[PDB]
Amino acid sequence: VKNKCVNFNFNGLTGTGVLTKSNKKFLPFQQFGRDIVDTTDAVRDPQTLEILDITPCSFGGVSVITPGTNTSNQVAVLYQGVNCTEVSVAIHADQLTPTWRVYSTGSNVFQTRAGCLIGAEYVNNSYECDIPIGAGICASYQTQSQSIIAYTMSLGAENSVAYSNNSIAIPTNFTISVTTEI
Amino acid sequence: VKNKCVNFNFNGLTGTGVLTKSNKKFLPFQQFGRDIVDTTDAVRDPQT
Amino acid sequence: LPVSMTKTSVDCTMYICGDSTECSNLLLQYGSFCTQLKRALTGIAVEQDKNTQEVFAQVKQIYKTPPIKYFGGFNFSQILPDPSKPSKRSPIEDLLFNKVTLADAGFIKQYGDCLGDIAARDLICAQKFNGLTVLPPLLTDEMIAQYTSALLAGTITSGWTFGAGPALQIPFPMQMAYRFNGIGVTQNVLYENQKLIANQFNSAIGKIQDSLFSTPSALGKLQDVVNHNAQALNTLVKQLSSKFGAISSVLNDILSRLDPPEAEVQIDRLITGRLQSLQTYVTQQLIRAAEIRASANLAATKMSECVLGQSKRVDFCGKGYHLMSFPQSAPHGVVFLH
Amino acid sequence: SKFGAISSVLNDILSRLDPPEAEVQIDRLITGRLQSLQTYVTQQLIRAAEIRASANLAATKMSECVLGQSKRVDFCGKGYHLMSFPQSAPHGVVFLHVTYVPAQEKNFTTAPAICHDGKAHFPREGVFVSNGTHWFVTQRNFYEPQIITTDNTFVSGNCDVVIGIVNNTVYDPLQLE
Amino acid sequence: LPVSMTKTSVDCTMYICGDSTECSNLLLQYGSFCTQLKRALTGIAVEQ
Amino acid sequence: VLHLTQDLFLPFFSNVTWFHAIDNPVLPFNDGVYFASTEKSNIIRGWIFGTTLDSKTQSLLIVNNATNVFIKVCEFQFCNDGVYSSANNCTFEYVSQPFLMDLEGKQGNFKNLREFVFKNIDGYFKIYSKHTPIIGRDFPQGFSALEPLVDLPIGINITRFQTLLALNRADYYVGYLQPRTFLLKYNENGTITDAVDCALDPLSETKCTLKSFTVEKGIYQTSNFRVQPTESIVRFPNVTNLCPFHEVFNATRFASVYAWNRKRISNCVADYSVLYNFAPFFAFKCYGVSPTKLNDLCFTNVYADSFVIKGNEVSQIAPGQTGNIADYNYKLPDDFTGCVIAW
Ligand SMILES: *[C@@H]1O[C@H](CO)[C@@H](O[C@@H]2O[C@H](CO)[C@@H](O)[C@H](O)[C@@H]2O)[C@H](O)[C@H]1NC(C)=O
Ligand SMILES: *[C@@H]1O[C@H](CO)[C@@H](O[C@@H]2O[C@H](CO)[C@@H](O)[C@H](O)[C@@H]2O)[C@H](O)[C@H]1NC(C)=O
Ligand SMILES: *[C@@H]1O[C@H](CO)[C@@H](O[C@@H]2O[C@H](CO)[C@@H](O)[C@H](O)[C@@H]2O)[C@H](O)[C@H]1NC(C)=O
Ligand SMILES: *[C@@H]1O[C@H](CO)[C@@H](O[C@@H]2O[C@H](CO)[C@@H](O)[C@H](O)[C@@H]2O)[C@H](O)[C@H]1NC(C)=O
Ligand SMILES: *[C@@H]1O[C@H](CO)[C@@H](O[C@@H]2O[C@H](CO)[C@@H](O)[C@H](O)[C@@H]2O)[C@H](O)[C@H]1NC(C)=O
Ligand SMILES: *[C@@H]1O[C@H](CO)[C@@H](O)[C@H](O)[C@H]1NC(C)=O
Ligand SMILES: *[C@@H]1O[C@H](CO)[C@@H](O)[C@H](O)[C@H]1NC(C)=O
Ligand SMILES: *[C@@H]1O[C@H](CO)[C@@H](O)[C@H](O)[C@H]1NC(C)=O
Ligand SMILES: *[C@@H]1O[C@H](CO)[C@@H](O)[C@H](O)[C@H]1NC(C)=O
Ligand SMILES: *[C@@H]1O[C@H](CO)[C@@H](O)[C@H](O)[C@H]1NC(C)=O
Ligand SMILES: *[C@@H]1O[C@H](CO)[C@@H](O)[C@H](O)[C@H]1NC(C)=O
Ligand SMILES: *[C@@H]1O[C@H](CO)[C@@H](O)[C@H](O)[C@H]1NC(C)=O
Ligand SMILES: *[C@@H]1O[C@H](CO)[C@@H](O)[C@H](O)[C@H]1NC(C)=O
Ligand SMILES: *[C@@H]1O[C@H](CO)[C@@H](O)[C@H](O)[C@H]1NC(C)=O
Ligand SMILES: *[C@@H]1O[C@H](CO)[C@@H](O)[C@H](O)[C@H]1NC(C)=O
Repeated sequence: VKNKCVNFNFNGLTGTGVLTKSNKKFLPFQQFGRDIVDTTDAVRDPQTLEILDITPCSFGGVSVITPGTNTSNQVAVLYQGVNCTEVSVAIHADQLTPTWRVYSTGSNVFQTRAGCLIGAEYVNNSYECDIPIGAGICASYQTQSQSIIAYTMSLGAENSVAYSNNSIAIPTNFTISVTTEI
Repeated sequence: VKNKCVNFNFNGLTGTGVLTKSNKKFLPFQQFGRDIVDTTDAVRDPQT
Repeated sequence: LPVSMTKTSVDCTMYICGDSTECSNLLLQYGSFCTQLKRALTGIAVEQDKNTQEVFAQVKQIYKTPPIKYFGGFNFSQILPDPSKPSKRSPIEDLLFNKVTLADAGFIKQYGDCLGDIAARDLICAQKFNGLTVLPPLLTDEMIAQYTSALLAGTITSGWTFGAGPALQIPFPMQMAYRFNGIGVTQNVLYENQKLIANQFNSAIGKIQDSLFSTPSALGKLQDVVNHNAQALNTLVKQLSSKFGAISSVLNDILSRLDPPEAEVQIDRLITGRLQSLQTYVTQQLIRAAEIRASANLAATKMSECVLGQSKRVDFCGKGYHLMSFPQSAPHGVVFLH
Repeated sequence: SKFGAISSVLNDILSRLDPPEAEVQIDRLITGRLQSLQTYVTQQLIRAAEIRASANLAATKMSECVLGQSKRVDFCGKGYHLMSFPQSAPHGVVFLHVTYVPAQEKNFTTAPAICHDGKAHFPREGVFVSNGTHWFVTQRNFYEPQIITTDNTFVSGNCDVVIGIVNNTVYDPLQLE
Repeated sequence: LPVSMTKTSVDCTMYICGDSTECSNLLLQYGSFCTQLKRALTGIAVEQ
Repeated sequence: VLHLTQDLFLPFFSNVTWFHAIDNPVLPFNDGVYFASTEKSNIIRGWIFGTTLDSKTQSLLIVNNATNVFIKVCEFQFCNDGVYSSANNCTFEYVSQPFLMDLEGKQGNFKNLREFVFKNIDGYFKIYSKHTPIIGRDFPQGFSALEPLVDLPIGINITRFQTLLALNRADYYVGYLQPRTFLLKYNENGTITDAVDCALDPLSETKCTLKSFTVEKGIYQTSNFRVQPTESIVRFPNVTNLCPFHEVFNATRFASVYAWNRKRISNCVADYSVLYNFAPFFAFKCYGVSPTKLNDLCFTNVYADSFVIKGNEVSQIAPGQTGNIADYNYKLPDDFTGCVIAW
């Protein structure tokens, strides 16, 4: 059973993950496979004499972005560092360790460079960051009537200077502003 | 003896401290009690 | 100057107990000796975010450079972003990106090709095997170039004004005359030797690129930070291959070979060893983060002083009487051009 | 936390077990508790070092922005720095930076120098600014136009190297008297 | 203002297991725990 | 205080089956069951517990009456309706204050709702209850705590659950508890004013991770997500190397006991199915291993001593025995780690 997470007990070695075809150049005497850091990577099939790699299961980390509970109860889920078509089929086949199942309406899918956001939708506008998601994406609570949106950073208001050969802007007035440093 | 540091052995539970009247609300099924960080704090008198 | 490092967000539960219910139960006796580690690592990640934001997000409005580039003979195409490059990056930043090879980029979603690695799985897949993951940075390495471009545009078309109030335009010749005036030389010298000084600037900007190209490692500080993080991570992963004084090094082997109440001693030994290794790694990460935060504060002060104005303090903005500086983005760092 | 022993409370374990078998469990408790204390003290040391760095920065900010005026940009508040008043805070300090920020600005015109009679004139302080018809001098962060006299400018040149030089007449209060 | 501290070059085997082969062997079972210490001490000397 | 505890609870917004009454199916018991019942005065007396509900395994009966209770852990035969017919192997009769408390404000509108929870971890039957005339429509929505009433060490096996009725001349709210981590909000008077599950909602996971009822705006890293393995493969080398067991049990001249032929079995895989299919055994007693546990243990060397002998001599052949065979022909050492096979 290849290309599927499965517990394997190859000739006494036990582990978890996904195995598939490989293009090693295994020497005939070789039986195991490893890497620089001494982790079992490739296993030769004892009953087929083919080469299969061993993969992690689904590694990532779930992060929840939420507004203040006194404001709203809607929440959105972040699946860090995973192509979330993988979790989409994982949610469908219901082999995910997380038991809380947040809705998937098709519009709440987000292939972020930093993982996948679920429970939020794109807004191609640009607003100042409220909650940092990562990979230049920020979520915030906004009125449509209220939901959780995800959008790219706006580094600031777009401004263009008027540099010229003989142009000077000289302030005719001034202001006094009192800020605070803590 | 209240208001006096004493070695107590209430119901096999050993320790040292001062016993005094408290205004807590122990349920009849409650026996030992505790505080925030897991230390035996208010032990109701088994007799009185 | 480095500004930040990669953000690691290890999970003790699995890093120590690979998908073992009994091992997780045994670890549960050690109290909150995990929430502390996770809190420390997330604090380090947030600290790195604030360091990069403090270093680069110094100006609110993102200025753009005028379409025509003739700043009195000063040639700025080597530091100005190149529209031909799809990443909108300057040629110098191109070399800075090319000369640094990251072992772990993080923004890879590498799951799906560890099975397809064909050859021996690399450091990243190996880390993904034993409870190690890297959180990609908030500020994408592209928008950092945009902030750098905005800062560069502010300091060559508006002088040092945009860091104080509204960005007021000023041509580069009299901006040059003023930076001269702040040192002790009258503007007549610049207005008499403008062609000579422009040729000097062009020659220097030509030579700096070749100096960065031909050197074996002049970016040795950023390479050093990356190598330190990678080496610490690799040692931390390798530590799971030590028996720590028990029968074997594999939890699923010990569990499946010995009975619970006798394998309890060995699994306790493994817990005490692996968790101590994780603690040491977290402490070293804390020290490195403190040093990098100090360097980032120094870099922020350097930016706001040298780039955003003329610094009277000697040797701070390069050796000699300082005139200006240009910022340039780098992987996990910044490069200044005094 | 039991730390892998019979119980997490010493005053019970000492009376529930005799010494020659209880010393092992109490040693487990000692090692766990002291490892936790080592973690706590290391974290406290790191926090104290960071607080010391912040305190040194705050002390420099005090002695610079309060006991004098800072020419450093973006150190004592955003913009040009004028003054600063300190305020005490719980386990910290709070500053009140008073900063000079310019205001409404207008394009006028500029020229690197003025050539009155074969000689290039440069402003002693400020730039040469033009309404559009009459050239003027002014300060840098405030518009205060002034008549171009021999006092505002110093003359040095030959009117053939300054690119963008602009023709106008300068004045002096000595020919008149 | 201090500028540097005394440079130290402590050694794993010589400090922990003075000339004991069995002790060194059982230290080898601890993995590369202490190579980190040697590298860190080299580092502190270098920064001094 | 906002104490967090992990113990077998009923999940929040879980699914509860609601029954009527006008025949009493035997609902399975596993990991406890939450029980609730609303009534005007009374239509329910008690419950019965255990497995197979007959006079073969110990059972339970907790019927109440007007003034006391009738808790008993006995081996009742059957009722099919004077509620038991057997008290032979029966003990531990428990009597206390009646569970059912009924109060009315001079009207039947104050229909009392009663929530009962039962569990059997390490024996020690725990009964939790709280009686109050709630709004009376159905299971309420406002939070209510449960106060344990009795905690008694049954120490028996329970698999199936059943309820008893009354006589006469809208209840049965049944839910199954699951092992989950919970956090409970304690009033300054000590009562539970609120509780949040930690396996239901992302917001619940966040509130649980920080053990607080108010979460400020921001991101919170709560746990790790895993694709659990769907199937489990076991694959071992293709080696078969069948042992000469075939030639030791297909022989035609099994030597006599006085000269017992001893075969050294080496360099083979000891599969015991070829042993199971070859002889309809009559004495397959083992001493150091289990007849069932033989294919999962690995051995250094195997000796197969084969000899045909009489019937009673089969029972004679055993460690620590005596007789004309056990003394002069073949003596089994008292510390023998192996098996004998007689057919
Ligand atoms: C410079 O800017 C000041 C405010 O930023 C101006 O002061 C204002 O004056 C108006 C009336 O002229 C008031 O109504 C207002 O409350 C404020 O005090 C100031 O006039 C301005 N100066 C110039 C020369 O433009
Ligand atoms: C500013 O400096 C640039 C250096 O990157 C000049 O680009 C050059 O273009 C020539 C071809 O015209 C190339 O052969 C050379 O390698 C370099 O890329 C650019 O012309 C120059 N512009 C001005 C106005 O001085
Ligand atoms: C050039 O600068 C002059 C300042 O001296 C402005 O002239 C003013 O014009 C009024 C009448 O038009 C005079 O009464 C006044 O004394 C002053 O000289 C002039 O507006 C300005 N030109 C432009 C185009 O801004
Ligand atoms: C400023 O005024 C000068 C005369 O006072 C001008 O010099 C003239 O230059 C022309 C050639 O451009 C000569 O033919 C003439 O003899 C005289 O030298 C000068 O050009 C002028 N400059 C500007 C910018 O107006
Ligand atoms: C805890 O229990 C106390 C003892 O009854 C309560 O105090 C009482 O409060 C009532 C009003 O509710 C007063 O009338 C009475 O005199 C006494 O002070 C207290 O309220 C209660 N706290 C709770 C339930 O949160
Ligand atoms: C494994 O054994 C079976 C049984 O005869 C045989 O059909 C198969 O070809 C063998 N495969 C290998 C790789 O030895
Ligand atoms: C991850 O991204 C998409 C979505 O799954 C798909 O192309 C593939 O699974 C992965 N691609 C790469 C380049 O890793
Ligand atoms: C609007 O958003 C969509 C994605 O939902 C994007 O493809 C499109 O380019 C956006 N339009 C603009 C003008 O940004
Ligand atoms: C400035 O002058 C140069 C030549 O003198 C010309 O090429 C350029 O276009 C001018 N730019 C502006 C903004 O006037
Ligand atoms: C003895 O214990 C019983 C138990 O309730 C009770 O009578 C009382 O607590 C004790 N009697 C005394 C102290 O005289
Ligand atoms: C200077 O002129 C340019 C030309 O368009 C204009 O955009 C800019 O706003 C002007 N600056 C001022 C009025 O301060
Ligand atoms: C309870 O049962 C109904 C009908 O069988 C079902 O639709 C519902 O999902 C169940 N409840 C839960 C929480 O699954
Ligand atoms: C109720 O049950 C108790 C249990 O001991 C019993 O003594 C009593 O006779 C029963 N009947 C009444 C009316 O109390
Ligand atoms: C008591 O239990 C034994 C063992 O299960 C059983 O054989 C016997 O019949 C029981 N006594 C009865 C049912 O009276
Ligand atoms: C001997 O082997 C044959 C061939 O498999 C089988 O049919 C027969 O039952 C065996 N007899 C004994 C006594 O093992």
